[PDB]
Amino acid sequence: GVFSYEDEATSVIPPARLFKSFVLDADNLIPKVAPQHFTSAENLEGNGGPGTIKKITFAEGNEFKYMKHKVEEIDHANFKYCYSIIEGGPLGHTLEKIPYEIKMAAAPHGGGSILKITSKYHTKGNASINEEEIKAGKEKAAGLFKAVEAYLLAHPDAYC
Repeated sequence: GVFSYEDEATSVIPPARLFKSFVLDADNLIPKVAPQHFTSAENLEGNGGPGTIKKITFAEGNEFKYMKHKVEEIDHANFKYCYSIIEGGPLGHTLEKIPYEIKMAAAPHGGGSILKITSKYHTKGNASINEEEIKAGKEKAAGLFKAVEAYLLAHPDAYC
């Protein structure tokens, strides 16, 4: 069982530069688009290319929250980046995984780019998702992706 949600940003930066930039700022997404919510991200197993698992720590509240991420695939020839949450208390109730898909995307002007952001939410075994995890899911995701957007769009120094 699967649900999905998405958003798309823009930049004066061309795709191949924004590519290589987002790759180096991927673990940096966590504090810069969800600052209060996560507490740390940590490299668990693998060398930082796709395949690599991260151990993730998230907010206090009688018991601090636990997850694991993994980088999943990266391509230049169609300019994509991918990760998923593999494990955690935030999945455990109904979800196998929440994958993410990112595109550095051709703009109608060839000198700039679009930066597309995607998330998808997949159930544990043959189960059904919570409508409460849909409603939380997309809307926490407007929280994430409008801070990806206003991070990108409100970046003042992009002429460099």
